[PDB]
Amino acid sequence: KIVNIGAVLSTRKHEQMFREAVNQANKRIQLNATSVTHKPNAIQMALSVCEDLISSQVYAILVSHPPTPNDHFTPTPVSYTAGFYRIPVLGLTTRMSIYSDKSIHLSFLRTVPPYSHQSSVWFEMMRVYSWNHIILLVSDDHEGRAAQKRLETLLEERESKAEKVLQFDPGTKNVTALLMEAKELEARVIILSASEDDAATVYRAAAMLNMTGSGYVWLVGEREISGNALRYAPDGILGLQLINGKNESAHISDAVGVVAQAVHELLEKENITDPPRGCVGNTNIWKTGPLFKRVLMSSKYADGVTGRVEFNEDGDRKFANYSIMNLQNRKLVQVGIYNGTHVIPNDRKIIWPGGETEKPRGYQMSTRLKIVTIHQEPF
Amino acid sequence: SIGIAVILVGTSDEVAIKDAHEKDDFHHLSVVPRVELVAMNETDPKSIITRICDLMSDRKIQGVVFADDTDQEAIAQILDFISAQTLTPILGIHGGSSMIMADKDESSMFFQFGPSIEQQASVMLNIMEEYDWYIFSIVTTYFPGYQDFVNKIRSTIENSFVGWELEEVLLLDMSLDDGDSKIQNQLKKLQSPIILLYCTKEEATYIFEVANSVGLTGYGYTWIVPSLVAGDTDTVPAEFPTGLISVSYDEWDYGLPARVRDGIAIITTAASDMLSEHSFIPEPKSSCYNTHEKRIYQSNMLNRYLINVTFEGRNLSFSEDGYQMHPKLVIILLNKERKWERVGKWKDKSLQMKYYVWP
Amino acid sequence: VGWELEEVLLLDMSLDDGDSKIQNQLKKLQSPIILLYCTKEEATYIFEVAN
Amino acid sequence: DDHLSIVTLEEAPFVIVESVDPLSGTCMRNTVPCQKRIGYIKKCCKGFCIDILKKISKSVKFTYDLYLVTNGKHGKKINGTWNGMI
Amino acid sequence: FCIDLLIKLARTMNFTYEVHLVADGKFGTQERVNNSNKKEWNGMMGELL
Repeated sequence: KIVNIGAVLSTRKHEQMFREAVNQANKRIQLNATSVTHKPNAIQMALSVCEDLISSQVYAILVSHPPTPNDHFTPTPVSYTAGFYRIPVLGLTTRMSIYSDKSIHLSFLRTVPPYSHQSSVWFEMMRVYSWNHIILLVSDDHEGRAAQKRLETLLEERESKAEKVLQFDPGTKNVTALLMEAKELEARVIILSASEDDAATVYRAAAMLNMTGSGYVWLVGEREISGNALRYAPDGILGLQLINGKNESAHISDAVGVVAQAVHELLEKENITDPPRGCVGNTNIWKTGPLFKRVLMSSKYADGVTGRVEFNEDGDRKFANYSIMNLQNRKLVQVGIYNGTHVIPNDRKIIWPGGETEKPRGYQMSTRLKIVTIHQEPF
Repeated sequence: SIGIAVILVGTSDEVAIKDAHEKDDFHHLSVVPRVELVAMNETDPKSIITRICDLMSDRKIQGVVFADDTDQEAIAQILDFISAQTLTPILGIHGGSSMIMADKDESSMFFQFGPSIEQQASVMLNIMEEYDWYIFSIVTTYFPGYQDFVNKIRSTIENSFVGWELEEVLLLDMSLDDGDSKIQNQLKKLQSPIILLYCTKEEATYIFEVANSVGLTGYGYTWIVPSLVAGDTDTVPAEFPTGLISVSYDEWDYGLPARVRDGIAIITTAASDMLSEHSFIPEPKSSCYNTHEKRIYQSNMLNRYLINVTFEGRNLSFSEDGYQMHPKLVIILLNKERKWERVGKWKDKSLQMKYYVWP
Repeated sequence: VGWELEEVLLLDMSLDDGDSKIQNQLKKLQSPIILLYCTKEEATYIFEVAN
Repeated sequence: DDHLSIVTLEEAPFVIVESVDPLSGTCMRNTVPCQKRIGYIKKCCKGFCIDILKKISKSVKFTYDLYLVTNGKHGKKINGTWNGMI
Repeated sequence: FCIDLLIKLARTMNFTYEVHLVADGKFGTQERVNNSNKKEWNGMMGELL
């Protein structure tokens, strides 16, 4: 038999080494690679996916990062079209929490955690440094709402909550009006859940609002310490960065292996049907697709180029590790190590905002109190 | 004029659909509704992309009304992605496009003729408030809407006059293998007379077979379930308790031409006002090739006119996520046999049911 | 002494396929102590139902 | 967790300890039991505070097991260590 | 009584205070909103919260 594992893989130069992974995948009932480059258009991909399925009848489809830097709508058509037949889709480079739900992407897998899994790092990192009151500066988009959701439900384990959560609007300009409300607030720890563009807008405002000085702690993700945001990001930012999230070559080698390992497990099953021969002439649900997806989550890789590969309940990555940046002298340095369960700080010192070598308390209690009384005669 | 695409998939009375096109009196509004209809079986998603792209390249339609006879959820997602790139509204009045997705793209103008999960959650509080039922128990699985379902319920109890109290909020996980014991233990703590359940159609069978092992199916115990679990009312897994109550869209009294007429009305009324005030006919580039370069124009002027639409005294308004603010909902209760019979309806916070006192 | 009795629940074993009926009226048991008077073999059926 | 130990001490209108009924050998209606260490000797407690304890535990929904203190009385700081009900 | 007690609290626990009388003029109770099935506080209780 022939099993097709073709992918909608941009950067055609990566397809040169993608086939080599398939070549050894058979030796590690045949696996065929029908990778197609991902063209700039989006509507064509919905039409091109059927064409690839017409001539290949792929079992698992994979999608990588296109030359365009949006990385929000480019991988959806592969998920949307393959979800018609419940064909699993592999998120090589997608890091958006929209793909983390099973309502929209019923059959979807990923090899990189979304931006919303940085929340689980923050709780571990803020527990190590003994921070109990935090300010959230989340955005209003779906990516933000998932990041804010995870932190709030994670703090319920300690039976507490963020002191106050702030949501702005994506693509805003005059954000100082909302952020001033957080100045009088007792908590000093600020957590940023903004995009690459939205991080800078808060950063420039915070510079003029004296919030980047001494006594303030900034916790951000990958987006806020990358691109144009880093140009105006104040020093001392303690951010996050995945080790090999953008390494398409690293993530294409292990991704085929998980499907390759599942192929051996796919041989022994019941009621196995080949994927639809033609997209135009087929409209059935292909119940083997859910079966292939269901066993895919339960299958855990023993090794890999980027470590062990195991999937979550929603199909996202699990037990991944992040690298902790630190903006010193307009440059990022590694300060922390993530074990997937704990945070191991590096030997390098931590330069907090304002140059404070000593770790700030992160909470300034206000000794000025507003007191309400009512006119009662003797009292 | 107005470019309207009415698409019917499956077995439907196409003749009655064309009748409402001329019968819709838009003389005062002067919408000039041009309705072009193409009928084809489900076949492929590529057919929908081929049909939409070619038709939008032919007459430059400014709106689409979609009706389907298949219950698959994949249809709804495709047209949502279509609207994002085609920059044209799509209306899933009935079928697989009618069922509501939890999240809708910001750049997409796909709207649905159905109620959100939170919208159904408030209805359960409405129906059981009448009969002095105040003690609940939320039973939820790992389905994506579980958090929204339980947050809306909890957010209505917090500062309500009525003596509403929630006993257990247990959340299950049957993803793990051999989860019979773990599920049985959690379901064993239920004591409340009323239990609110949120799962899939198949997961309800899994829950109900182990709830009967505990015995949570007596006449004194009532279960309130949304439309997602019931799905089609015809199929009963022989494990649903005799007395289950569910809410759903008023599909019995809403026909395909009736939804089509509402589909025509909502698009036509919105497009008339913008031409009166903004005076800009949405005519995006007809070719889908290199759509990114064609994003110079915009089509959000008509987007907020579809949000607020009134027709024949009906507040046919839409939210940002596509669901109806005041949809036609019907309440169904299991009878002596395994059949679903309507008991009442909820509309504009004026819920009324044909059964009083309750047995 | 502050004695109080809650229920004197009497169960039926001779019924055929009445297991669902037996599990119904045993739920109302809420006392910390339930005095069971039955055969050794029937107690295996009763206890597994109570479990 | 719902079962916790509760100290008590005899004060005239608030906690009135009584010997057990010689006939039945166990405590009375409306007079909850309370141990006493002199080996333990069971006794029956009733009073203003016990009635509050019954009404509290019916609403807070917890169980208890009273026992009269013996280290001392309500509480005193002797050599930096408390003694009695405290 | 209460101000003289407040000054003692301010001195002993070392905080500064600004007093303002209740705008509402009420002590505090939970009432009915204008037809929304919700309960809101008023007076000092609704100012503290």
